[PDB]
Amino acid sequence: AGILFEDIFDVKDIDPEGKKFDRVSRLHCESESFKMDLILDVNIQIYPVDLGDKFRLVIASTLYEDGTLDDGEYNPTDDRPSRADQFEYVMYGKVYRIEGDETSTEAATRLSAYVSYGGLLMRLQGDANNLHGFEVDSRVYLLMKKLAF
Amino acid sequence: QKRITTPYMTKYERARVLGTRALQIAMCAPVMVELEGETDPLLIAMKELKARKIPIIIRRYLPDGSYEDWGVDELIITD
Amino acid sequence: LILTTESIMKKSEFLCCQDSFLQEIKKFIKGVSEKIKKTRDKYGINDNGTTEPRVLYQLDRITPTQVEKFLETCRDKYMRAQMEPGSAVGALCAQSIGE
Repeated sequence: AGILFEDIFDVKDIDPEGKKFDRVSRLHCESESFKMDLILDVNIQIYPVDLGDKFRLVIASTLYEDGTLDDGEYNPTDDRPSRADQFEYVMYGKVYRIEGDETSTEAATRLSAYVSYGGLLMRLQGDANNLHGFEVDSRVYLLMKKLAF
Repeated sequence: QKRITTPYMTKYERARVLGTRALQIAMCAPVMVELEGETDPLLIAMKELKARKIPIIIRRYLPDGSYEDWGVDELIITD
Repeated sequence: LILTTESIMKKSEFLCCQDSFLQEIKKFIKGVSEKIKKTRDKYGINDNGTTEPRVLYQLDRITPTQVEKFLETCRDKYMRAQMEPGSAVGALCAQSIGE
């Protein structure tokens, strides 16, 4: 189980600066286990997220538990039951611009990470040890699912 | 004898050498390469330069009158 | 990093250009090193190379293999940036104020 990161987030704000696009909107989330600011963009036409909802976000690679790492992705083939059928939102992007917090000039331990899913941006902040992997160049799959309780 | 000139091959001399070779090959000259089926000896004149098989010596003249001999194979072709 | 840069710079090929360009690149290579120390004592990192947080070494990573190719590429670009001997500078500069 190559899980890079997994947590439960709640949306505090959504699209604060009016509205510019017609299919994409900004999302502001927060957590309870570890203090962290998660910002991403998701399609509203497909995934109609609203205000004040709790979802589960998982960043990982190698969907199939069987293979070490496969060459090419096949759309309808289901040889190995992966983690995508249990969730409801899948993305495939890459990390870049590994920088940290610049406000605290002296000793701090807060690190940030930027991911680009082919145009849609994602910003993560949090603890140093919480980010275990998250290499500079890494192809990572994002998984989102609504948790209504 | 020590060379006091840049070793990089100029485009001004590259063009003139290419023109001279193209004009000479069209004069029923012995080719210095096994060419593919293709006309327009200008097109194959660059092939000999890319393989460094052009028997031409470049003489660079200085303002005073000094002569400097350079080989096409000794020059560095950059592109 | 400073000793590696000044060791690889003192070579038989690098002694062909102006030392003004070499001092200009020494001003930039020295300034990059000051950016690394502030980030290293920013969060707290020992340079011996054994600290269980693994991501703190990926902020500004400079390896000695990729620093040689950078120097070679910039030095070779400075070779081609020189004007070719034989160019018509008068006619070229005459039309630059035309349009």
